[PDB]
Amino acid sequence: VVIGIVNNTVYDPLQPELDSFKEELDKYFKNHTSP
Amino acid sequence: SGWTFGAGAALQIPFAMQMAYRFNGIGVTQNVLYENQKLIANQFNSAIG
Ligand SMILES: *[C@@H]1O[C@H](CO)[C@@H](O[C@@H]2O[C@H](CO)[C@@H](O[C@@H]3O[C@H](CO)[C@@H](O)[C@H](O)[C@@H]3O)[C@H](O)[C@H]2NC(C)=O)[C@H](O)[C@H]1NC(C)=O
Ligand SMILES: *[C@@H]1O[C@H](CO)[C@@H](O)[C@H](O)[C@H]1NC(C)=O
Repeated sequence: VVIGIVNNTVYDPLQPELDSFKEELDKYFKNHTSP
Repeated sequence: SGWTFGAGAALQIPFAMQMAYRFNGIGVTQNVLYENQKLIANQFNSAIG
């Protein structure tokens, strides 16, 4: 309904709190799943 | 420009921005205006007649 709005993405302040956690746990997956 | 030219250089700004700030001067943010810009801006047109 608003006039003059433009499409723009909104960043999440919670996003930096989760990007640094996925890398650590990825290594352990290959050490236990294959055997 | 609005209120800005009483202090010096007048700054180009669209009108719909201006009175949307005067809403911030009574206690309601822009949510009142833009969510009803079509009707709200139309009433002032009729009020002048
Ligand atoms: C997110 O951004 C997209 C742009 O990638 C917005 O969608 C597109 O908005 C433009 C606005 O001009 C639309 O263009 C118009 O399309 C009509 C119909 O073809 C045409 O007759 C006009 O001359 C004009 O070109 C475009 O159609 C539209 N695309 C789609 C797929 O809807 C979208 O509105 C933005 N969304 C938000 C939530 O910001
Ligand atoms: C992967 O598993 C082996 C099994 O003995 C272990 O020695 C090694 O420390 C593990 N890797 C890491 C990064 O802990």
